[PDB]
Amino acid sequence: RYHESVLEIADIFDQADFIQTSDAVRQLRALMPTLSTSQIRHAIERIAQ
Amino acid sequence: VHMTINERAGMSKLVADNIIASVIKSNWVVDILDIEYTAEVMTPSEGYTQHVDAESIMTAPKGKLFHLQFMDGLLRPEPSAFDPPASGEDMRLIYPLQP
Amino acid sequence: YGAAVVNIDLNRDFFDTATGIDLTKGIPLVQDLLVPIGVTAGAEQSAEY
Amino acid sequence: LSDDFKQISDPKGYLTYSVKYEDQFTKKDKLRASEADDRIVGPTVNLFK
Amino acid sequence: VSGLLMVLFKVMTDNRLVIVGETTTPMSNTLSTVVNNVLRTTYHNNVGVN
Repeated sequence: RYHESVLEIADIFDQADFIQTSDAVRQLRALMPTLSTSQIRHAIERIAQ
Repeated sequence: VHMTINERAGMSKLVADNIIASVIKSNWVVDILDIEYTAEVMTPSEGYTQHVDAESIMTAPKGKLFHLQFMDGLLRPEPSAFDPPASGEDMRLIYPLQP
Repeated sequence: YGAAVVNIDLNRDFFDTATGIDLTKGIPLVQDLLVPIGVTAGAEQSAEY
Repeated sequence: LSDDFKQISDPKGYLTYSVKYEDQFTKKDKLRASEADDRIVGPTVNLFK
Repeated sequence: VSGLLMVLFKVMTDNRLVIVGETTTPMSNTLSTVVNNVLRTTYHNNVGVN
């Protein structure tokens, strides 16, 4: 009977200075395949490229 | 039968063809959730540039992006009153699951 | 007059191939970021999106 | 101080499966799946064809 | 009998010490879930049979 859902940190924190992002990026990481550390290094090296 | 296929992998070519024939001969509705695709929306006057066998849809690799095309037949003018009647029937198989 | 459809796409002129981004299929697609290691990536991977 | 260890990379077992097929039902043709799932599952489905 | 002996000898003298070989790490989305539940990040290219 639970409803799983994302909750922005901003909706529970009044200190706006320490809240840089939102639900969007987690929603983005949901698309992302589980990443090996080697694959992460490959992403970083490629973006750098 | 509204058959849903979550994982095409492992499926025999025989069972795939048989399910397709079941869709035709027995009016099965086969949702296949495992395809990722990128629709292009064609105008009626540019036709369907790309043709696709059911066989390719059934044996597409799991990670590859398919590229389906779809008509918007809204801009298709009425037939002339004296165009000969069409005894045959235009058919269709593939459809989107979501808008 | 006679415009069959007016879609809103990512501006390909902005998101150039300088940024590694094809947009021709209607979505951004980058060639070598999230990739299997030890094997060639393959064509038209959905991960590219 | 000692050459204690030979250093193989992808080690062979002391045992293996070995298979006799009945040619009358065997299809000579190699089994194939999606390229990745064949890179793993593949040698196996050929042995227990 | 002697065959068994040599088998044992070749076992007693198996001083092999495995070093990680060629090892592919597939993007997960390409694998059917039945393989994903089995796969643990990265297999050796010489998969073997099971």
